[PDB]
This record gives sequence, C-alpha cells and structure tokens, in this order.
Amino acid sequence: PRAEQKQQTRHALMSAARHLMESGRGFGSLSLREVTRAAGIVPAGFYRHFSDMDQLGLALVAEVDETFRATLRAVRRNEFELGGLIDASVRIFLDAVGANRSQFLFLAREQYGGSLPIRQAIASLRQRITDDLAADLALLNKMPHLDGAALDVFADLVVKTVFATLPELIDPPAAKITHQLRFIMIGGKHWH
Amino acid sequence: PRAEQKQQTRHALMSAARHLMESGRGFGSLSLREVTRAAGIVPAGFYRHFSDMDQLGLALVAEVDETFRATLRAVRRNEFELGGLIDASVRIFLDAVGANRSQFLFLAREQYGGSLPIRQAIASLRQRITDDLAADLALLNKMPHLDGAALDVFADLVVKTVFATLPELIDPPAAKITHQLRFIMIGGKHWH
DNA sequence: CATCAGTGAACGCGCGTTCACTGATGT
DNA sequence: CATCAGTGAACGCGCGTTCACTGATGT
Repeated sequence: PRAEQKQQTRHALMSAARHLMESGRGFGSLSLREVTRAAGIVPAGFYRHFSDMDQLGLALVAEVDETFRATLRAVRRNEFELGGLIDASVRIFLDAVGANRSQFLFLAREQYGGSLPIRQAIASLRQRITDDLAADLALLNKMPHLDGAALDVFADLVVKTVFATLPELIDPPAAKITHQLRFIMIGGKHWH
Repeated sequence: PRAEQKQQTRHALMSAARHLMESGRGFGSLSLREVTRAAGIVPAGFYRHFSDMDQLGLALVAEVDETFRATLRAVRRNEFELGGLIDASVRIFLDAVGANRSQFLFLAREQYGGSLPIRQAIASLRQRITDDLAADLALLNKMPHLDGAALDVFADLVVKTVFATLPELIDPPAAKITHQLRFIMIGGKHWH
C-alpha cells in the first residue's frame, strides 16, 4: 500500500536518531522533539510510530542486530575454506561496518550506556553472537584442546574484543585487529 | 583550614553523580539540579565547585585515573615475582574494583558514551595505561618474540580486554577473566 | 569588619504529552 | 464517506543560570 510511506517515516526517525549520535552524544540524551525535528515530523507525529523514545531505541537494536548477523553469516560462509580465515573475515567485517557506520555507531555507543530494556536487548544479541561463535568453533573441531566450557570462554573473549574494537572502527585498524585476533587464536591453539 | 568543608562538599557532588549512575543512567543525562539535590546543596551552589557538569565529569575521570593507577602499581609490584602472576594480579585488580565500585562504574559507563572532553580524558588515561603495560612487558623481557611494535599491539589487546570486562565486574568472573587473560598471554608467548 | 560557601527567589526555555484537526489514500 | 499519518496550538514542569542575600569562619 502507501503505508510504505508510514514505513519511510519510521526509517527517518530511526536514521535520524542514529545520525544525531555521530557527534559523540548518546541515545538517552536525545529528545523526542529533536529527533522529530531532524526527521521532518511535528513532535506529536512520533506517536504514530513509537510510544516513546525507549521503543525507538529498541527498534535500533533490532536493526543493527539484523545487520550484524548478516555480516557474521558472510564471515561464517568463509570459514569452511582453508587458510587466511582471519584476514578474509576481518575484511568482510570491516566492509560491513563501513557500509553501516551509524548502526554500529549506535551499538558501540549503547553497548553499555543506554536505558534498561536497551542494555538487555544488547546483552541478548551479544550472547546469541557468542553462542553462535562457540557453535561454529565446535562444529569444525578448529580448537580440539578446548571442551564446551572452554569454547564458551574463548568465544566470549573474541566477541568482547570485537565489540570493544567497534569504537575504533567508526570515529577514525585492519592490520591491528587482525594482529590482535591472531594472539587470541594462537592462544586457543596452544591451550594447555 | 575549614575550606576542608568546601572539599567535603566537592566530594559530595562527585560521589553523588557517580552514585546516581548506579541505576544504568549515564553522566550526560544527569542534571545539575538532581546532582545538587542528591549532594545537599541548592542548585546555584554547584558553581562554587565547578563551572558546569562537564567539569565535574572531568574531575570524575581524574579521580578514577588516580585509583586505577594505584591498582596497577600494586599489580606492577607483584610482576617481579615468579609464577602465578596472572591469578595474583586478577585478585589485586578485582579487590580494587570491589573497593571502588562507583568509580569504575563511571569509567566503564563513560569509556565511550560521554561528552567530548570526557571521551578525550578517558582515551588519554587509557593510552597511558597501555604505554605503561608495553613498558612493563619490555622491561622484563617477558615476551621476547615481540618487538616494540608488537608489544604495543599486545598491550592494547590486554587493556581493551580489561576495560571491556569492567561492566561485568560491577553489575553482578575471577576465574573467567583469568582464563581469558591466559589465552592472550599464551598467544604472546607462542607468537610466530 | 572581610571572606566566601551556601541560600532562596526569579527568569526564560525546551521538554513530553494531549487534543481536535486536516486532507490525501484507498474504500 | 472512512482511515489515519501528520498538523499546530496548548499545557505544566524541570532545567541552567543570574542575583542579592546571609551568616559562620578566620582575620
């Protein structure tokens, strides 16, 4: 229908809030009014799309989750090959961040600093990412010296490193992060 | 003098802002009014201590920096012994966090989410921590296969891991972080 | 008597939310 | 005529900041 325009306006509010953040400001500090101002609706017109700012926040988590998971599926598609696994996936990853700066900006900025339902939605998307990593590694016996409990700890260290590297990939890398993921992988290989 | 009372009030504003954060809220979202309300002065009485909220933020970075560096000096004091280096220092560290929850809370929460001068003051304290780590490691030839450029990358990975572990050490560990730092150390040892 | 940390009233402003509304889309 | 996304005016409230002030500390 032309409730496609309703959707286009919802994307405007969303894209407007993310973009308003690219200046160091956090999602909790954004007013409904300024977001509507930026997106091109009069304040009360926010309520046709979200009940409040928190709800917009939640929709921003879902948007980035979807993008983050699409990238990791691309990385997952390359792990069945042999050699150069790290370099190739760092590249796939860095491209996806490049192509979606403001989404990963939101995630990097809110990963600890948001409201409650936003902190929780992020912790959740992160646990899934971590569980998927532990399941990838287990599948291909890529870390044989590591049992289920150890893989969980390993995958947590890798995801943590990635999440903690996001801020660096937006403000201003490839070789450095690759170098760093190697230290971790080497540590998993020679474990014991 | 009894400008010791002036200092006591300054500590109240400071401790008041940190503590007001323990509920998931970020420093940028705190009003001058609520901080004064919490600390026990009437709003305009903030200005005898700080020109604005940013300046309070800056003083909170300096406070935690000082505490963080005192902990790392304690960890540094144990690195000249042999064996069990990781376990002992994780313990020293976790105690210092325990003893200063709200300070590390501020740091963990603002490490990426604050204003500009606050983001910059934190990046600075972090670079110093990282440089000190790279200098410790170099001093004791603890990572012989690593040249100056490699140590910088290694120390960045360790500090990043620590900073990224802070949120977990306040909201709700020892074995997990120790386990994780081992993967990293092993990776540094067997590098090449 | 001198200093000055903290007071208490006042201001103008942007906020979130409500409400009856308008007018194009889709029957 | 029916739906409903977006309008525009209005409200009460908490904000940051100013100002002349008070009264204990320290001369």
